Amino acid sequence: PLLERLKRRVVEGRKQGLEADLEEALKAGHKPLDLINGPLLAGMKEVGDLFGAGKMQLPFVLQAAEVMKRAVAYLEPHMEKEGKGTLVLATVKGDVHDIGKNLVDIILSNNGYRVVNLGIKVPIEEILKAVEAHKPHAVGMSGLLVKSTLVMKENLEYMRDRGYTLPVILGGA
Amino acid sequence: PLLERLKRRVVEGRKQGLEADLEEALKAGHKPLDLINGPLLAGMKEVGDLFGAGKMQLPFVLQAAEVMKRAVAYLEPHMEKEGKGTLVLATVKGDVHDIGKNLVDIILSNNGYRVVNLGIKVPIEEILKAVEAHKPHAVGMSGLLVKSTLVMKENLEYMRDRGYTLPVILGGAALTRSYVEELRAIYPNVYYAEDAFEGLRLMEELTGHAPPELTRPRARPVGEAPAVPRPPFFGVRVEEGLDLATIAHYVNKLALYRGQWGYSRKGLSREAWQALVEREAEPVFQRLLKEAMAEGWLEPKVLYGFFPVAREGEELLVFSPETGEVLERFRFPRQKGGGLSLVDYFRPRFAAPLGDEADWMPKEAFRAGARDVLGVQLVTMGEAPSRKAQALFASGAYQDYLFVHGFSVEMTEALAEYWHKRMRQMWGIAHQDATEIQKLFQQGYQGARYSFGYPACPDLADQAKLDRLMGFHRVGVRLTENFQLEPEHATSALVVHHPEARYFSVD
Amino acid sequence: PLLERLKRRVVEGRKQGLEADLEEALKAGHKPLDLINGPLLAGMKEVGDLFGAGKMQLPFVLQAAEVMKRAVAYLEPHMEKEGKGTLVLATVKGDVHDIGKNLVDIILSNNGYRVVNLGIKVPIEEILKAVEAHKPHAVGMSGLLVKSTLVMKENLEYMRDRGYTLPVILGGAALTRSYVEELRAIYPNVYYAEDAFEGLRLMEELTGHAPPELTRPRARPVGEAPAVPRPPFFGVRVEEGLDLATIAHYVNKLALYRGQWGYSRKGLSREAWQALVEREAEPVFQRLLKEAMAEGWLEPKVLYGFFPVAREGEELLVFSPETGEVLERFRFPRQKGGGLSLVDYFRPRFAAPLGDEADWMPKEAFRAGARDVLGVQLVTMGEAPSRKAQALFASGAYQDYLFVHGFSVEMTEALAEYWHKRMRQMWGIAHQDATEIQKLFQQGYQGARYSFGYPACPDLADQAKLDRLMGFHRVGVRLTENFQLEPEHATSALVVHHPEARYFSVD
Amino acid sequence: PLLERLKRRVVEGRKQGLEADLEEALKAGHKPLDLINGPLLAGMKEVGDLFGAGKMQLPFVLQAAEVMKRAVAYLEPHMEKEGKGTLVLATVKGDVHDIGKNLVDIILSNNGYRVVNLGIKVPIEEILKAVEAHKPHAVGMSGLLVKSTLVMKENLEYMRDRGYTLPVILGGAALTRSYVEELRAIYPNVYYAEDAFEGLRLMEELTGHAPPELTRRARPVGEAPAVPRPPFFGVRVEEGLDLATIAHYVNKLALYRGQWGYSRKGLSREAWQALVEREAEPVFQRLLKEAMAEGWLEPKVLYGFFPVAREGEELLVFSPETGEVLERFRFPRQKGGGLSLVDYFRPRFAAPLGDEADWMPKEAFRAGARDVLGVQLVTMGEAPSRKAQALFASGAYQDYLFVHGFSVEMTEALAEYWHKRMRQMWGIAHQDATEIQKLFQQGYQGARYSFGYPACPDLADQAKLDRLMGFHRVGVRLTENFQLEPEHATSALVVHHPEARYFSVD
Ligand code: B12
Ligand code: B12
Ligand code: B12
Repeated sequence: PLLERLKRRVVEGRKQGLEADLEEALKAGHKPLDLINGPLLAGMKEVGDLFGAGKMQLPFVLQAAEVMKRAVAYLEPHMEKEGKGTLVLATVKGDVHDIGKNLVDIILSNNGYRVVNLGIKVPIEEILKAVEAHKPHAVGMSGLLVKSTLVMKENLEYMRDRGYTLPVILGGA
Repeated sequence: PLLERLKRRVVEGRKQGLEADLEEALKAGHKPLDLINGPLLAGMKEVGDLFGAGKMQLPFVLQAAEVMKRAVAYLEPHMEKEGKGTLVLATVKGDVHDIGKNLVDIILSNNGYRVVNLGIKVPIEEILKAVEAHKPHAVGMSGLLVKSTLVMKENLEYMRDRGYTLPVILGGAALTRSYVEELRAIYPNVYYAEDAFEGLRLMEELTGHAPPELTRPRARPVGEAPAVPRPPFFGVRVEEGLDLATIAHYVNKLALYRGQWGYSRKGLSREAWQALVEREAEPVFQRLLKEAMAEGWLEPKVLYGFFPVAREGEELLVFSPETGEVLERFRFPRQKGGGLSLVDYFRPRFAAPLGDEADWMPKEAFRAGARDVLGVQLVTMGEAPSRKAQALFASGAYQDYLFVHGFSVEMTEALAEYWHKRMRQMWGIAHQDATEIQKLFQQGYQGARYSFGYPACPDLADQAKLDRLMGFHRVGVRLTENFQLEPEHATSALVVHHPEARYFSVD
Repeated sequence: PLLERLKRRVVEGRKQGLEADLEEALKAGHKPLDLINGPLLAGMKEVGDLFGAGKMQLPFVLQAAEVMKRAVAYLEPHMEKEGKGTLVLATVKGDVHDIGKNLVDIILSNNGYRVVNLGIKVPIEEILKAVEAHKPHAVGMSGLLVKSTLVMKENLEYMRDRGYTLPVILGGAALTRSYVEELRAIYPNVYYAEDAFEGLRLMEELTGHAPPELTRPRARPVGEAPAVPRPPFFGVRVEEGLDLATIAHYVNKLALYRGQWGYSRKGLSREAWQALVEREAEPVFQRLLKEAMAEGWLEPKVLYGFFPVAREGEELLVFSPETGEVLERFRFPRQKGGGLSLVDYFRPRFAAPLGDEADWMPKEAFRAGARDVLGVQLVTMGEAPSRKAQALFASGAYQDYLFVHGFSVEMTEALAEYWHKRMRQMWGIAHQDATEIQKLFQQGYQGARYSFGYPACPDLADQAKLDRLMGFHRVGVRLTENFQLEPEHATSALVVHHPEARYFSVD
Repeated sequence: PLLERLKRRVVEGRKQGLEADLEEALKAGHKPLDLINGPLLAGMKEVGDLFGAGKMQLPFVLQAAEVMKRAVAYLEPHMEKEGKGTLVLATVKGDVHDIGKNLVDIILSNNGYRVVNLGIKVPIEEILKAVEAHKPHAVGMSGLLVKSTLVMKENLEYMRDRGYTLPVILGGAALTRSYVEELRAIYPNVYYAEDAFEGLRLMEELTGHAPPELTRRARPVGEAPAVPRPPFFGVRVEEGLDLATIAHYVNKLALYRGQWGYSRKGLSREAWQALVEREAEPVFQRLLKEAMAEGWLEPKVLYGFFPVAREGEELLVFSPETGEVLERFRFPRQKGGGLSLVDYFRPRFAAPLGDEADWMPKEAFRAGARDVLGVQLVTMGEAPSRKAQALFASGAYQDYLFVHGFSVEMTEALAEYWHKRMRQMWGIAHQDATEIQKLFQQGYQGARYSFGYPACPDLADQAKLDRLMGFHRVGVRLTENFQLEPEHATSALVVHHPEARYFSVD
């Protein structure tokens, strides 16, 4: 069917002829939010399984995310929308390095979570203002250097002192 | 490397960025004929393997040939010319049909053989003058109709009488394998070719690039009809000024996509076929209608009418509406052991009238004994599509050459079908027509149309009798000496009202 | 393990190190019969599956059988035996041809059936004595020519008259499937075998090791010739002392590699075939030439000549050069509905001479009315290659048996071809010969040679008329009761000068 | 084709009909070097992949190398010749052990590298003379014992002091990965090799044919029942030993799995039993028939008993004749005052348990000796070492493997057999095992402690044992790293105490 074909276009990373197949499938009788959480997300889920096992390489994972991002862009006019949960994601104060943080943003966003990317050199005052506004499931913090981890610690001390109990996912080189 | 990329460009059919990649390969130190007989020809051989196995469809084969033809055109200034061998290729005397011949030309030329295309209506005098000049490995001859095969025979008799022993590759719609084997009597070195790729294999074997393989009643008895239906008039009138959009609704989309364009339906689902039609087949059909309407390269005409007729034994007489005298007589063939004939759908001469037909049957004809009414139509799409197609083939758009041909042909058939509907309405026998367009192709209507040449009425020289009645000049149609219609995109038919009339084979 | 290694040795055909691996397996505690009916026969059955599917070629099948035969020879002193079933196998009375029969023997024996090979020229008296002694599951009979099938019929009539009901597997070159089905009239339990592997499957079903399946308008008229060419002499002379190197240039390498040795070409490229020839086919051909020259197991002889002839109606008369009296007449068959015959290539009796042939035609013959010249050749390679092959088969070199047979056969054909060239030169009709050796096999020369038995002149009893003219003893050749040439590697031909003469089929 | 057939002959290990197939390929057109660098080396690399994945066992790997070695020998007359690179390979100064080094030689040589095998007891002066001559890609050094690793360190100190920087691949039984990483201090370009195939991968990376990867706790011991009395005091020879009787004590798993590399695990018990019957057992049966008839095992034993005592942490050994203390052994104790070997010995001047004063040597007992220690040295002579070097030289690499491991496990079997015999003599064989299989589980009274093992690990105490026993008397010699020469020889201290079993200080 066309359901298996939309899953295929994610896993292979085939953009050219996608907008034709999306326009066709609504007519087959599935809604915009339907196809997103169905074959496409399994295709993405499948690409996650493949990369986990070392059978797909990282340039094709991001080629899959390009297809998913382009699918959601085509289906956004039809929708008047509310993902699986939110991550407020920032690089720490005194750090300019944004490849790891932005890689998280790509994977989470194209797996149906909401990512509020706050950029670089973000102090904890700004991060917790975002947590109040959005009310996410977790906070993310990216560093580079070991002095960036020391800022992350001061930020956890700040967060407990204010009385946040929300999960803090830390990552960094 | 870039060697594998030039092979890839042929097999995928990618023209955009070709002339960059050719220019890069020459500076990298590769000679013109090096690339030509190297990766490019390897690409065109792979496409032949794929088409042989049914993994590439014919529109992409001709898309590959476009790339190869465009490569050779770019490398011709650098080269100072001389292929693998030569075919002198012609359509026979009294024949105008050039799609098969030109399909051979495309495949052989882009597989590195030389093709000397001599055109249409080519006599054997002209063909053998070319054989003297070029000294080819083989001579090729394309027909259409069975009278074109009888010319091919006379040509082999001519060629043996002159003392040619060179291989003669024959191909054609009407030409069969069985018949070419019986022609080995006259000229032993004669080979049949079912398609262009059979023609390529023959040319491979004949030039030594292959191992020799190819080279070595109890039925329903006649019923009286309900009534003699009354025509709008008697005699024959012209009709131009027909909407191409109305005719396009009668196109047999499978006969066009599978039959003519070679888009394979077999091997995949009906949702998989439906998706191919939406993506590939339908938008090409939609583009060529917009074009043919705006550019004016289909010119639909119709010549049509009705006549007082009768059966007298095995002959169908045709009476003049004005004089009542017998104009033509058709002796149609009957099936084995009594069996069915077309004359069996017509009332006998001086038959006691079924209804009130003496009220309206032409006075003179009815006194002469005419008791039934026969419909006749010629349709045509003009010389224009033939011209448009020769333009594309000449410029080297071989894909579009294919598409535009088949479109024109199936649009011509669609007009015969549309006008049949219209011939029923006029006659007043369109009470029982199909609700869908799809069920008109299975004869979902009263009576039927019998074109001359088909088994029921197969003598093509009866088309001269039909022109004497109708006047084919009146829509720019001409008969050749092999009784083909000129232009090629035209089809005559006898329109029968009798409800029991359906198609049958004498052979 | 070593069990898988003994299976491997059969399928790959590795005899070097076999007797070590057999000795190791028995001391490991494996009995002789355990090995025979086990790891080995599994190997030989896999090779049968592979050959059935076209993944192993016939020179490696017989290389497998060499290993199996050598294994059983090593294990026979230890054993005191007893196969799966017995075939009594013979070549028929009045036939000397033993490659097919011996190929059956090799395949069946190395697949665990017992074969009682009775040799050549075996009458049914002798065959049925063997059936009484051994009490086999089936009788086998091999022929060559169509007169050998007529003996097989008389043998089935003999066998039913005696009251044998045992299955009779018939095979042969001339024997067809259609004919063996008509023989089920006489003897219902008769089966055709296209190859040895069909013979194995029959023997499987008949011994219960298999699911029963097998067991249940146009012509060209011939014109007068340009002139009557003059022969070097009239009558027949011998020629010995022919270079085998010169003859080897006329060998049809495909007919040898594909046709005889069973090296498959099809399904691979022409560069892939060319590489196989270089590695496998060509060095074997090169070895057997060096051998046949040094060891002297081809003895090329030729008996050849020319005669004053005429057509008188449908009979080709042959006049004596010395007396002028009619020696033989040949009534040759004509194609259906008065088509072509061989007599049509010969001038009529008392025909007014084309040129100045009365200057040189034998005085007596020409007064008697002879007006044309017929050439005749017999070639032979002697009893020697038949002897050499029987040696190899007996010693168990089944691969070399295959190679040496086909070599001898295709070298015999090459001599007929070489000598035809030489027969043209002598006659003075070699102006128009081929530039390549490859185009002599396409009849690239004036006239043609018609061997008796082929469709044009198929009566094999006319070979006795040819021996009365030529004297076949003069190159050690004899006719049997079924009109076969002894030795088997010999071929007669009628050599025609007329330029319009090419090959045709009455059937 | 014949190209795929020459590859097949390597991977299956089929030498019979090889020289026919080589002669056919070259007269067909192929060049010797072309065949060397192609189908043959492709074969040997596939066998390396298989062994890497655990699908081909070590006796067939060396059967593949036999074919490759025999191919190159046949094509050497045709060639007028330069491997992929060179390893200069030696066993260290004061070491005679050459099975590991020669196993490296076989694998590397038959994978198209050049190996300059310098033999045994090779000093660094000699090794670096070879490095100057040949200019190799790497230097290899094989040891056995931990004293051989200490020489390897001094060699790296020598090599850096001279200013060599080229890679040093170290391997050895006693050598560990952890130690070679600490040696990168002295000589940074030093790599450990667990097996020959690790040695091949290093040589691949170092010659550029691979991506840089590798290259970047008590119980109390109580008093004994009694002091058992020995047949005599002092040390005697025994040479009249049946090889058939010793063969009953061979640890067939240690031989088949441990030495020959026939893997058991991942198959059934009936599948292993069938492999033993077909492959392992008839080789064991062949080499016994050979070793008996050809005489290439010469079993000797030096054995005896001594008056001893504990004096604190020292085990004194008294003279049977003079009573004076000849040797003292300070054995190590487990962490935080756990077990020592001295704890199996009665204290000096201990009040006798039974009537040992009746028979203990008068002088020794007055000097205070109160317990009896047994001692044995076994050996199979220089003969098996010679037989193995013959096979390796001839190129029978499979038989080289088999004959080595046989000799080694037959040497251990003799230590075990003679232990049984040492119990009987002593009169402590009431409680022996009914099967031979349960003697490997220590199914007997007391235990034997070989020097070098954790309990008693100072190998320089083997010189104290030679001063007592006289190793020359069975043709055995100590080297400067305290190795027994010949290599197929093993000393043990034979303890009577029933509570004595094996323990680790580390
Ligand atoms: C569509 C079609 C038409 C079109 C004609 C368009 C055209 N001429 O291409 C239309 C609808 C207009 C039509 C009309 C008629 N038709 Co019409 N037509 C067909 C149809 C259904 C398919 C034609 C087609 O497109 N073939 C594909 C082309 C490309 O194939 P091809 O030309 O044979 O070429 C291939 C091979 O033969 C080979 N080849 C050809 N020549 C050569 C030469 C060489 C050297 C080599 C190597 C290879 C080679 O190469 C090609 C493949 O690569 C056929 C059925 C059939 N063919 O079996 C009937 C058929 C040809 N028509 C027939 C007839 C009866 C008629 C009419 C006489 C109707 C009437 N007026 O009474 C007319 C004739 C046309 C005319 N102009 O006079 C008959 C002929 C009967 C006979 N001879 O006795 C056929 C055979 C139908 C039948 N089943 O009996 N028709
Ligand atoms: C090469 C050949 C020759 C060789 C003969 C040597 C030989 N026989 O091996 C040569 C070049 C010398 C030659 C000469 C002639 N030829 Co010639 N020749 C051929 C050819 C091309 C191939 C024969 C061949 O060797 N096949 C391979 C062998 C192994 O096949 P086989 O014998 O049939 O056996 C197979 C099966 O039948 C089966 N089988 C056979 N017997 C049995 C029995 C049992 C129980 C079982 C289970 C299976 C079995 O096993 C084999 C496969 O595994 C054939 C064409 C053909 N066969 O279609 C003509 C053919 C046999 N030739 C023929 C003739 C005319 C001639 C001559 C008479 C020419 C002349 N003198 O005028 C002579 C005959 C020779 C003679 N001594 O009299 C004719 C016979 C026609 C007829 N009888 O009327 C044939 C059929 C050609 C034709 N198409 O008409 N020929
Ligand atoms: C067999 C053996 C014996 C033999 C030793 C002599 C021999 N092999 O001929 C016998 C049965 C005689 C015995 C006795 C002894 N042994 Co012991 N024995 C072993 C045993 C059980 C197995 C070793 C083996 O089979 N090696 C076979 C060869 C092929 O392996 P290898 O030398 O390791 O080589 C491999 C790799 O290291 C690599 N490699 C080696 N060198 C190099 C170099 C390079 C450049 C490369 C790339 C690779 C490389 O290649 C090989 C694989 O391909 C070990 C246990 C162990 N290893 O865990 C103890 C062991 C060697 N024994 C040891 C000792 C104590 C002794 C004795 C001193 C006992 C005594 N007398 O008191 C004697 C000494 C023998 C003598 N001649 O001096 C100790 C050493 C302790 C120490 N150094 O402090 C060990 C480690 C036992 C232990 N677990 O503690 N034993």
